[PDB]
Amino acid sequence: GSSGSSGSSSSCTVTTGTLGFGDKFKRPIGSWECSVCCVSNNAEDNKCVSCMSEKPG
Ligand SMILES: [Zn+2]
Repeated sequence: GSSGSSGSSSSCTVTTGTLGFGDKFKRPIGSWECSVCCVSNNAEDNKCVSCMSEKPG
């Protein structure tokens, strides 16, 4: 137990140490899985449809 804040607030993120891709994400070869919304997109489509974000790469 540690004190020093307003109201007990449990966190999930690792303090004093941030990581990336904590888990795996099933994505197709051709198409590309968005990151902001993580919605299916069209390889040819240089943008998203759910968030309309520019395709990475
Ligand atoms: Zn998107």
